Amino acid sequence: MTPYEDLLRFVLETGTPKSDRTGTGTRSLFGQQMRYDLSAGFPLLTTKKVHFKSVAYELLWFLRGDSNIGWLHEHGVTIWDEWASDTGELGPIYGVQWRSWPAPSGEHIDQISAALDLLRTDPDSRRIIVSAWNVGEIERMALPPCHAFFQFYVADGRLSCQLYQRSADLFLGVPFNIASYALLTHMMAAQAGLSVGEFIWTGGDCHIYDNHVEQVRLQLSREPRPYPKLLLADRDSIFEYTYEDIVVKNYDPHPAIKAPV
Amino acid sequence: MTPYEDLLRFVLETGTPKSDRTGTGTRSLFGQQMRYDLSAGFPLLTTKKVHFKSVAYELLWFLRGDSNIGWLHEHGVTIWDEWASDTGELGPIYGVQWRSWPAPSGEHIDQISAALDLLRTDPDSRRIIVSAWNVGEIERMALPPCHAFFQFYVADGRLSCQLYQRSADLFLGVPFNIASYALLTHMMAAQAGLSVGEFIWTGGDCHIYDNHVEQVRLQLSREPRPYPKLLLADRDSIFEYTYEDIVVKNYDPHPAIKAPV
Ligand SMILES: Cc1nc(=O)c2cc(CN(C)c3ccc(C(=O)N[C@@H](CCC(=O)O)C(=O)O)s3)ccc2[nH]1
Ligand SMILES: Cc1nc(=O)c2cc(CN(C)c3ccc(C(=O)N[C@@H](CCC(=O)O)C(=O)O)s3)ccc2[nH]1
Ligand SMILES: O=c1ccn([C@H]2C[C@H](O)[C@@H](COP(=O)(O)O)O2)c(=O)[nH]1
Ligand SMILES: O=c1ccn([C@H]2C[C@H](O)[C@@H](COP(=O)(O)O)O2)c(=O)[nH]1
Repeated sequence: MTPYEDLLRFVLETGTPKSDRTGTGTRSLFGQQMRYDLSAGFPLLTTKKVHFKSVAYELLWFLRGDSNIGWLHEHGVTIWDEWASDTGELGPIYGVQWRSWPAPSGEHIDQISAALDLLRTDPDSRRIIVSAWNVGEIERMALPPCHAFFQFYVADGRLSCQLYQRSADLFLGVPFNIASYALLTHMMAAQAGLSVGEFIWTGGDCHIYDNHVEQVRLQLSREPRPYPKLLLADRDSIFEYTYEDIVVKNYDPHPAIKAPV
Repeated sequence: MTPYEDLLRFVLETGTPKSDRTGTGTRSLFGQQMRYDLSAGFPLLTTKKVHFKSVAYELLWFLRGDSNIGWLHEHGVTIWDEWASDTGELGPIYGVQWRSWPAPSGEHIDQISAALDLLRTDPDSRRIIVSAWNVGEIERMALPPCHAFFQFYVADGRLSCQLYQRSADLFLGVPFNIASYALLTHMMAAQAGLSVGEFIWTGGDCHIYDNHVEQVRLQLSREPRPYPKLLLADRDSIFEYTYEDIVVKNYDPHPAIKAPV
């Protein structure tokens, strides 16, 4: 099962050429979908070595509800550095919205706690939603959210998660996004007393940048290997997980493929 | 091409039995997709008669930005009456968020105009989004938004739209939802000087209500007929469309199937 490589190949082969905000140029398709059965393995890609350390810390960073790169920086993760101000600020991005979405009333809404609370007390709910798409605050963000909106689902004790990603840099960002949300689903499941089901990735603008074509063709020439296995130490709260509470067992990827400068 | 009936059949056959809010009981799948090529035909189902008039007035009502069933009632449409207050108020639902999302600055954001603007001046944008999922105002709503979040995409002068529908009553709601978004996509296309492309329907919790099983089987037993054609009169503004402007040519459906008591 290689949902990601399948999609990458599909877009490489049938994507429409298309200009963009960065001026780099892309090939693109709209409304494409991936499904991983998380009970079958953790979807950290094996066709190139993915820097999980940065994935994990970025997610922990989101869960803290930080808007400033400082903490990410202290753990050696520089993926957000370009976009920060000189004081480190990114604006009310992902984590700020996840943890403290400002309602007109002056209350800040912790969507992550709310979601977990629903998984525990009313798992059949069709409203277990977290949205980072705060129409009123987009303009103050350094970048509008790419992974914008996500929903949980429970069936026979198993937790599934679907993410709507409006904009999908397939080579660079997407491998991070998949691992991030699979990790999140594990954490949420652990905290809710559920086992993991499916992760469904639904994308809007799914693109390959014109300057990643060689890197992509190389990746598609590689034979996929067994997915690794995710383990988590026990914690009282999702907000108490640390990097050290996470282990990825039997991760055996093909070599890393550097992003073009 | 029958994405709706296929999905309907698929949930009936392989969906998991599942309790719900209304107490009715459902059979359910998570994360299912339908695609329609809008250039091939207007996806008003033919396997049963769909009250398009209700569909069109509802959409015009959203576009007006109304929170009160009034304008709808006056036009012989009753689908929201049951959820309204004594004053006929639904709180800040679809239309209010579409036309006037409250930002923390006090400003009110007309998402419909902002999307149209992007379609006209920056059609390559990957940020052409409209969201009804306003976390801070959900509690004030009669019902949380089902069709929650949608995005536009342009390629080769062709406009596509993807809808994220967090919750979908497959028998009753979804046939309206499909028509409604296909209709809006035509309006946006005309207003931006684009032709129509794909409507992609992405669902969260997709369910058949226990009390709809017999009606579902009837619908599945019928052979589909050609889709009708949408004919939209010229207007210089999306907000100036009227019901009279909206014509459905050659709609030849099987008989209506009433929603059981
Ligand atoms: C065009 C574009 N594509 C992106 O994926 C993107 C991602 C972020 C933040 N983010 C979500 C990122 C996820 C992965 C990144 C990247 O640098 N990947 C290297 C990792 C190098 C390292 O940290 O060891 C790699 O995977 O090759 S950056 C900000 C602007 C963007 N702009
Ligand atoms: C459990 C549930 N299922 C729904 O489909 C639903 C729909 C609305 C509002 N709305 C989005 C509706 C779309 C279609 C409707 C329905 O009654 N249709 C009948 C004809 C009624 C009419 O034409 O006025 C039909 O389709 O057979 S109602 C509010 C709460 C709900 N609650
Ligand atoms: O977590 C992320 C953050 C950014 N991007 C990519 C998608 C786009 O190529 C670009 C964002 O730019 P716009 O879509 O807003 O133009 O970065 C991702 O794929 N995942
Ligand atoms: O345009 C709409 C409005 C409502 N619903 C259905 C979905 C659910 O069955 C119900 C809403 O109930 P909850 O998902 O919030 O429990 O109404 C739709 O299918 N389409």
